[PDB]
Amino acid sequence: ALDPLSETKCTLKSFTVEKGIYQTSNFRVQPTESIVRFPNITNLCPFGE
Amino acid sequence: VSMTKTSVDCTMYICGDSTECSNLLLQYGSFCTQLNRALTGIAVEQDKNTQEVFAQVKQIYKTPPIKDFGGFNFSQILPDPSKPSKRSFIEDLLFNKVTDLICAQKFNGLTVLPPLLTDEMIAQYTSALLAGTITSGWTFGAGAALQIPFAMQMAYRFNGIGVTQNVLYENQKLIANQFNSAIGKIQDSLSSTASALGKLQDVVNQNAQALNTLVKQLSSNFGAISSVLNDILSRLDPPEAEVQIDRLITGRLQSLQTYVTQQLIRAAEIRASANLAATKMSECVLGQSKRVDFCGKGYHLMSFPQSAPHGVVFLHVTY
Amino acid sequence: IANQFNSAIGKIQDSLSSTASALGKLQDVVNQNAQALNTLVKQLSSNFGAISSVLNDILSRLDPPEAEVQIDRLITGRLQSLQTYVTQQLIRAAEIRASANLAATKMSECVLGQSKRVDFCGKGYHLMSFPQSAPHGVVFLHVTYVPAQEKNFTTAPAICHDGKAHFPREGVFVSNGTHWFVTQRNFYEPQIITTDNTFVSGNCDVVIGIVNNTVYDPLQPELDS
Amino acid sequence: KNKCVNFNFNGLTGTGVLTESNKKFLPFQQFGRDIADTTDAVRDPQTLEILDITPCSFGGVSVITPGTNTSNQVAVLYQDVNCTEVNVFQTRAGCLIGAEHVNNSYECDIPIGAGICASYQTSQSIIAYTMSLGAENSVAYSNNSIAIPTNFTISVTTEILP
Repeated sequence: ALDPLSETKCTLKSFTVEKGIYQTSNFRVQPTESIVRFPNITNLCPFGE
Repeated sequence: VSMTKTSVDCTMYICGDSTECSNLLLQYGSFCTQLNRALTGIAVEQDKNTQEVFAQVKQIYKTPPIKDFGGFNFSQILPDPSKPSKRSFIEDLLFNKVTDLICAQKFNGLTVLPPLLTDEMIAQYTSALLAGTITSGWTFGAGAALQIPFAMQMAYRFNGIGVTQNVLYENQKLIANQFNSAIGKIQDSLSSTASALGKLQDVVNQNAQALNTLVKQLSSNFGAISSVLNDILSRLDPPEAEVQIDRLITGRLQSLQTYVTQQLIRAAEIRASANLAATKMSECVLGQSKRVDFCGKGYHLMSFPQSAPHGVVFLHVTY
Repeated sequence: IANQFNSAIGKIQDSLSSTASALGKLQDVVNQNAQALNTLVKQLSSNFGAISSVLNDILSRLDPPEAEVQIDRLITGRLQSLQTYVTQQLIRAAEIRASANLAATKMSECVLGQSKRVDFCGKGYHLMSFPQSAPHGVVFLHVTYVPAQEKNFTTAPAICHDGKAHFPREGVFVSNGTHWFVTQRNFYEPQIITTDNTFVSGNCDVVIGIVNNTVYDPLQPELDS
Repeated sequence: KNKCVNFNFNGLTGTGVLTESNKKFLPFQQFGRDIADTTDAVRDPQTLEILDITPCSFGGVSVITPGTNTSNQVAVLYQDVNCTEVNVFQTRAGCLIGAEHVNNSYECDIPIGAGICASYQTSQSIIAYTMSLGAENSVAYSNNSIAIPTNFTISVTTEILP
């Protein structure tokens, strides 16, 4: 992970990259934040019973 | 001629939105990379087949605005510049009669790579070949283009099959009507019968079935408690979650390997078909073929190729 | 023709000496085989979920029962690798066998005899081919007749001399503005129009585009003698 | 909404983009699924509303570079996706960066996709151009005119078959 050339070199496991087009990996999008939405319940389960 | 280009991401397809799953795939090692490279090679081979079949000349030929071919009406086969995309009347049915799933497959790691050659450019190649056949006959593929009147081209073609060309100039009026009627009948059959392109429809159906099976196999448990990696991660501890993810990876990898093997077999079949199509383009379309029934029933005279999705349709003229 | 053939052979020699990509078709097979062999060899290093990827390490660490499970996983992984390699090899061998059948046909037709198939022996009208031994394949030197220069000439489908249309026996009728002459499609060599070079069929009122010219009669000088 | 986030709704964990959904769920229906049976949309347990779940990481990534011995310049191609993150250009094959779009058509050197090819040409850099179909030649057609070659050249063609 330095530049596309280095990524292609790692994908091909060689420092000599022949002329052409090569596929290295996918386009990744990191999530911005963790979102939690759960039903509103204010009663604790009857673990006493 | 060409098969649907698919580049399944062996990383996203199996371990999509999972890091421990990717770490487990690292333990297996080179299967993921090998499958990705095999699919890339399949796409490259399909592109090579397209280039070898459609592209037979180094130049582009265009018919003159004024056309006098001795009675034949090639407007049905020749491109229509008025259309937004260059194409002939016959090609309209060829493209329309052959058939969201794409979005669902893409969201599952199945990347549909567009062909290196567009349908518009396939139509231009077909138009160039048709113009070469009409004007230069068989001389445009053997070297420098030589202009020859179409009537004398047909005369030579008749002489090549054993029919003296004297019959041509005598029947020039009736043969024009025969050819026009044949073209009209082909147009009507294609418009009414949607199974005429069943050969390409079969390839399309096979590709769709393979992609759908590959996508559906993700939902399979494959012996695991659940078919969702996120559920396993949120349910089990790293030790047991790893075992369940290993089972899922084994099942999905077996499915993907079977899919890749079957796709490679289909690609070999498509390569053989594309070699046959290129040979036919070289012999029947460009020049004249003495092979019996290779260009179709009867004594072959000339062939007019037509573009079709993931393939090609040849209109063979026979005596 | 000999000078042109020698020049073409020299050009091919120079291209092969300088441009090594000309043999890229065989280089692709070699590279694919090497990559498959290397991948299969490297798969021995993969753990495949086991504690270690070395069979000896597993045998020297765990008890017979646990070692059995670990070796079962390792053997499953290695067998899957072997099956994938064998499938790839079978597919490539089927492709190479189809190519070998194509090459055998190319030899039998182009080299041994004369092939009328278009572009099967290469672009242009084929005359003969010369195979050349190559590693894991063969290279064919295809000799073809390719027209170089062309000049547009006036033509006519028939000649009207005495009311009966005359058609070429072989070649086509051409004219440079002086007189109508007979020549072949693939070469320019004017010939005197005569009965021996044509045949009588139909009339001048049926043929479209017919022109009027005098047809030489070889018997005319002899009869008058 | 309109952002890629990690969502945990009603015990369902995953990554995707949350947006207002045009699909109408029945009052009892809560969990939606796509054609693949994966997560498509869910209803918020607190405030009943349908939200479409779109998995992130749209498209793929490809690298276009010439031989290392020639130059180290590279161009990144994103497949079937517009320029989002990012010499920012767009083409039929998707967002393309590092390549200069050129109207002139040349022979295909490095295929891109959808009839697009890239080459390293002139002070030289990678360029993007429409794939060339060959030199345009218009052969005159006339009933009374023919072309008979006045010269010929015998050429040898090199062919290689495994």
